[PDB]
Amino acid sequence: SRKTYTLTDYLKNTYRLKLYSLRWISDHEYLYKQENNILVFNAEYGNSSVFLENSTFDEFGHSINDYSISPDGQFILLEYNYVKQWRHSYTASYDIYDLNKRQLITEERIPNNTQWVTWSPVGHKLAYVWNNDIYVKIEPNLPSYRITWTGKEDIIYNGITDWVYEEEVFSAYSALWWSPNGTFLAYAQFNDTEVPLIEYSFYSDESLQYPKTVRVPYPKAGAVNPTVKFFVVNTDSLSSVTNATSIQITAPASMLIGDHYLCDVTWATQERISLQWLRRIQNYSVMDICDYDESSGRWNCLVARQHIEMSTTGWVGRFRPSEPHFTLDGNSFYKIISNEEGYRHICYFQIDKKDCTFITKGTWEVIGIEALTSDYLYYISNEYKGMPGGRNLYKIQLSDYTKVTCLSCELNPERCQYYSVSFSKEAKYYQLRCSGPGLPLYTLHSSVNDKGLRVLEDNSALDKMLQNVQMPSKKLDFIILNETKFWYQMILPPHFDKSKKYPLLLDVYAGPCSQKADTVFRLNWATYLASTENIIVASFDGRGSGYQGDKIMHAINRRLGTFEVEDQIEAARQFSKMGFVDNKRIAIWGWSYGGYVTSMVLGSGSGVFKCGIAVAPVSRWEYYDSVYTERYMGLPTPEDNLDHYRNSTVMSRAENFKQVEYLLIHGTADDNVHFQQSAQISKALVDVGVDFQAMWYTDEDHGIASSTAHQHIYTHMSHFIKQCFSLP
Amino acid sequence: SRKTYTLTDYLKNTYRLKLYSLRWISDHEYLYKQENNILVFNAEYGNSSVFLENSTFDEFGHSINDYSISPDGQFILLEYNYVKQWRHSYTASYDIYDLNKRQLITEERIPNNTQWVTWSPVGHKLAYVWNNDIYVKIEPNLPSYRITWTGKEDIIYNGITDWVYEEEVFSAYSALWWSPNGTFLAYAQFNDTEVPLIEYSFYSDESLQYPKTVRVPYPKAGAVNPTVKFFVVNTDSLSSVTNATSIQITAPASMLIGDHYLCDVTWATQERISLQWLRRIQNYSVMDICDYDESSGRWNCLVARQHIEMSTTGWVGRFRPSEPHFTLDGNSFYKIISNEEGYRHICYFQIDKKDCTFITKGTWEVIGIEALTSDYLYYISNEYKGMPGGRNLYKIQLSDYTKVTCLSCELNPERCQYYSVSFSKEAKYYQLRCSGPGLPLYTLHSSVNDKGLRVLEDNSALDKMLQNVQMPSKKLDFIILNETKFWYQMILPPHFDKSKKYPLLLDVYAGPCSQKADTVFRLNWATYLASTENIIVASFDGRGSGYQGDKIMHAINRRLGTFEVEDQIEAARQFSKMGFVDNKRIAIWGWSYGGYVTSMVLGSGSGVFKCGIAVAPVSRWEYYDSVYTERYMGLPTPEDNLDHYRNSTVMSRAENFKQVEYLLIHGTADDNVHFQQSAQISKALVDVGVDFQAMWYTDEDHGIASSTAHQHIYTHMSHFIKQCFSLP
Ligand SMILES: COCCN1Cc2nc(C)c(CN)c(-c3ccc(Cl)cc3Cl)c2C1=O
Ligand SMILES: COCCN1Cc2nc(C)c(CN)c(-c3ccc(Cl)cc3Cl)c2C1=O
Repeated sequence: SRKTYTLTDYLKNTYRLKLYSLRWISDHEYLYKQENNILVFNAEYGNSSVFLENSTFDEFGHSINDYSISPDGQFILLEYNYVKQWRHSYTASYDIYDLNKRQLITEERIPNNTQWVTWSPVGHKLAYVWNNDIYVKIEPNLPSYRITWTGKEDIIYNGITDWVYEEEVFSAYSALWWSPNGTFLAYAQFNDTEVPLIEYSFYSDESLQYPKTVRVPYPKAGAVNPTVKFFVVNTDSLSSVTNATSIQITAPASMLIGDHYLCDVTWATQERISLQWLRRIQNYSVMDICDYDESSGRWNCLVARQHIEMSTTGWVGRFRPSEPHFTLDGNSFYKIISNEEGYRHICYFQIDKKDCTFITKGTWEVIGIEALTSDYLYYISNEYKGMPGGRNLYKIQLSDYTKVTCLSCELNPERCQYYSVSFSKEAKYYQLRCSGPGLPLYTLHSSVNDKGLRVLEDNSALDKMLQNVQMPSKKLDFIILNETKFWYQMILPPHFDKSKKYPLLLDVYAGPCSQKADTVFRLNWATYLASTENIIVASFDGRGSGYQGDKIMHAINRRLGTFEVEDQIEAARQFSKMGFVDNKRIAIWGWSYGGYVTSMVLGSGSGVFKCGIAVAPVSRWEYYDSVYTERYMGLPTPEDNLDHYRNSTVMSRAENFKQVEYLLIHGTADDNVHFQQSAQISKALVDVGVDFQAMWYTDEDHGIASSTAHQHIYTHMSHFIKQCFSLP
Repeated sequence: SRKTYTLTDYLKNTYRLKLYSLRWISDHEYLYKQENNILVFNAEYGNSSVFLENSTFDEFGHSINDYSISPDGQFILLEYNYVKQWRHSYTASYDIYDLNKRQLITEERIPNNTQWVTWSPVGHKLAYVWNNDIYVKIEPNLPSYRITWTGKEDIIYNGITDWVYEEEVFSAYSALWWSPNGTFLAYAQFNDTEVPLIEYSFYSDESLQYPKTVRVPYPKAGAVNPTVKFFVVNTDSLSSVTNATSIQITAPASMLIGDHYLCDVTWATQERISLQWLRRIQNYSVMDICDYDESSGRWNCLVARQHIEMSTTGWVGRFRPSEPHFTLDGNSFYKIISNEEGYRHICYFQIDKKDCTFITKGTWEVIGIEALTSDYLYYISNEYKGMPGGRNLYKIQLSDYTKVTCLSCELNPERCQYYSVSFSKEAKYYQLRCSGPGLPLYTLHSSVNDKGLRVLEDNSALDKMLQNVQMPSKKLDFIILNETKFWYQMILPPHFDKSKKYPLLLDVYAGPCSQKADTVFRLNWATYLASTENIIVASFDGRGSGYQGDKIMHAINRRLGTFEVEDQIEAARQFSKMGFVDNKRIAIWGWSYGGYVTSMVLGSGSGVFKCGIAVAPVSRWEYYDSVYTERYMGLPTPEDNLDHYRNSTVMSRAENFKQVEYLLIHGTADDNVHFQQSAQISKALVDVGVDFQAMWYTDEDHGIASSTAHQHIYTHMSHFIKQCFSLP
């Protein structure tokens, strides 16, 4: 094949993976943008036409970042002046374009710097947040109605999340929820008045004379958390004269006695809202069912339909309590619950009755419930061949739980072992999406008899280009430590020769419920390390890893920095035994939790690792955020888990770093894992006299993703790995 | 056999230089602390007594950091609880100890957190600043009188300087000047109300959950400067029931027209103060003579008495207008002024006259005026053997200027060529302190017939130890650039063989009026590099350097980062042409201003340097302080010197760094050359894809002086240089 997958190829995207992102707009049609045209496809027949021509806005003026078409296809939202904030948040400008008239709405426009915009599920109503306040427009061209007047920057958030709720709880900036009708608008309100601020310098452009201090309400472990409230407003009865009436739904009494979180909102019907609350000690959760009382106009949460979730061995759910999927009538629902043996399976709950009925069981887990029809429930699981790192679509016959059909397994067993799915409205069709081990495959199907309709993108263009390259192969297997199987993967150098000895690089994450050993196809830094530098890149899923039951996932409860660290070390020992690993050249690196684990490993004095790299690592759990840290570590108080908070830092292992070559990297504007974390690691090493290599990235955040920084850090790390392994 | 001067020897001060720090207390006795015993000596005869036994205070309760004994031996101040701030300022607690009796005053104590304390010149009056306000104690135990009420943190400073005055104007925290008598107490007041704040994070101990933000009033070049006022209070008429009355002395008309600084305060007599003022454009300065009017109880400055200093070529003075030395009756004075040829010499000024008369002349410069008597004026200059890097003590006959006799030139011509002096009150005696080229030698002398009285410290103990180690030699010579002599020095390896070829490390500073080629003895990092790693460390003083005349010092005017940069490169070219240097291994490094020059040189594309280190470098003049930066660069405006501010940044030279190996180092708590400077450098390098090495030092300031930090950075730079020179 002559050539290899080079560093430049990775940094420059020489070999591009193609995708097929569609947007379902009904039971049978989806939108797709080919070039800069928006085409509408008919799923059954496959015909399409151009919905919006790439030239419709050539004279718009600004560069359009994104668009959003109303549910009734009458109007389209135009998103420009995009300015990113955190992982999900950002601000932008919006213009609405009438599809029937083919003209831009110019009256009662949406304000610049809008924080969030969303159409109603039906019709064409809009709800947006500006200045931390919620506004509503019944019609695109009509004046908006103000819903809240309490908005205040960095203090009161109406309709949007504060920093911690965005990152750790809702995984979104949005905090608004239209009802199926488009009648009610539910929204949460966060108050960060007593939440401490994390401050750090932002240097900006060279022209700025004085560095700017960024301040963000951020609750570190054990600090004051933000408080939350929930409201519901009737959108049909809005008046231009009187102020909107927001009905508040209060949290259960079992929640009010202390700090808690609103962790899930789900409309069950036009008049029933489901709410899940979580105590600050995340081992107790409550699901509330609230019904609208047409006569009084209020919402009542009967303590009859209250469903409780507790956990003795750990925390609730994988990262948070699971989402409930209601059947049409709203009287019952399904949700993933850890079963009697610690394995997560689908549960059937009937509103006003006790317990639930498990409809799936076994030594494997359900990853997620994807669709729910009158006859079947569709879900993704890692059941096939007992490979926790594989994923397939299955459907259960609701009138007979024993009848489970696998919908993806046999489609192409050698190329596709990791699917994800996207169903149309009412699930009449579904786009299957395979991520590996072979090249990504996108296909369309009809639900009726699960007939494959057509291929959407098979990545033939990439396949041909790679045939020209000496690509590395992937090995997915397991080792038995005690009586348990622990999975691992190895990116192996082309023309792999087990008689030879290769240097090994342990690529680490290892956080709670993580999975680094899977069947996914990836073109990344490790591909370059194996293809051009002949390095073996390995990952190992030890205790604490997810999707293999609680026995494995909860072994790390209240003890972060122990078993996951010991297991990475034991894995490298194991790999050494295999005659194809030069034990004098074993490195290790990781980003974020992987950075923390990597440092913890390097500082263990195990003698197994020559060098390692840690990027933006956590160094002391009291520095990281409350929702994430408290979930696994409890509170940093004497009565609780303060001792392990104190015995699990990277700083106390400083002396042992004199036995390795360490490279510590971190962005100065990191709002997630504060530069402080590395500032303290470096200081501990200086005080003990250990030499080490460092690199800061000015104004880069946790991702260090800007194109220049991205290219730079990977070039820097590559040089570091080559010199350590003596690879000119 | 003999060992080499190792890195560890440097880091651990294995070979300590001995000192002899005395404090003249009268015309014939001086205090000297030996083994924590404070002793009094008689200069003429050498006999001594024990003034304070190291045993006293053995039970004080706090570790005494320092002490200060009243002018008339009646009381002694105990400084404890010392906490450092900037270069000169600090905060400490104080206790007074009554010598006559044997007790500490237990009441009316100096408050904790005092910012400054000072005995009057005679007797035992005290003036101290607390919470930015001035206080006065007539008697150590009597209650203190408050002199000001306008003190406010970071805004109004009475009695103490603000950040930029401490650093760039007075080289002290104190802004208090007692009268020779002890009658008046003059003081300056600073208002920093509109001065912008520089902000940076202080991580502190590992136990601080949230990083602290440090905020300091710091005027960057062109920003708003603090304003200043001058006051004089009669300390002999303080009332317990009446707020003291401060008479203000207004600055000259020519200063009030715009921004200006108070740069010098000097009492001439019991009733005559001398104040020097300087315009923000440091091209013009005014000296005011203010006489007290006992009949009006007010101070007046006759305009006709003002003395003006203008500079056409550069700025006024070396760093600031020179200090005036008043004759006893206060009607005349001497001061160093740049002469018509460009060389600084002594000028005699009679107060109700206009110009002045030069007392010395020649192609050399007077460094400082040390003592003045009715018959003689003693000064330090670099005239001996025409070596700008030498310093000797001379005395001129006031009744005949042609009779100038050198007082140190021949004491030990082989060992001592760099002297500094310290005269007793009335110049009866003087201690000579030689700094090199041989080991430091401390001698005492009598002024009468300039007779050497006795050796005080000759460092014989240190001489013994060095006999057992291969010490490097130092060469101080010169080269010829365009018809001019420019001095340089080389720290040559032991057993230097001019036939072999050694790698050379250029040690640069090169700031305006700097001098790196001198005759002083030093045991530093360079001693280790030449002795152990056999590397020649060279230093070169080019255009812009001092003590050689204005034609050389002012060449750099309004053009920093131009000629001084070019000349470091040219010095290397020439050195590279000496048969004893390997032109493949030429490195360069510098701290602070030397960091800026090192970066500008490494980015010039000269191809002369293989690598370089820049510690806490400035990278853009608009980022440093106003007083210092505007002194050489003018203001950063379109009408002035904006273009060259923009044309002299390290950032604009990024691309060229791909030709060399760069190591950028900076402390995060640097309040002098902000981390920002170095942060903008790295961002530029990344933005253009250049690889380099970096290292930040948590909570270290400009000196990166903490024991551990100091050891770590020199260890880190030694590895970097050895690897670059292919040294084992
Ligand atoms: C495959 O590797 C995972 C990469 N990601 C994605 C992600 N998402 C979230 C919301 C979190 C929670 N802060 C983490 C996260 C988990 C732990 C720490 Cl200390 C820091 C972070 Cl940012 C990670 C993370 O790393
Ligand atoms: C042998 O080397 C000299 C070391 N020193 C001593 C010193 N003192 C002062 C008052 C200044 C002016 N801030 C500088 C100074 C001069 C220029 C810059 Cl950019 C920064 C500084 Cl702090 C230096 C300096 O470096």
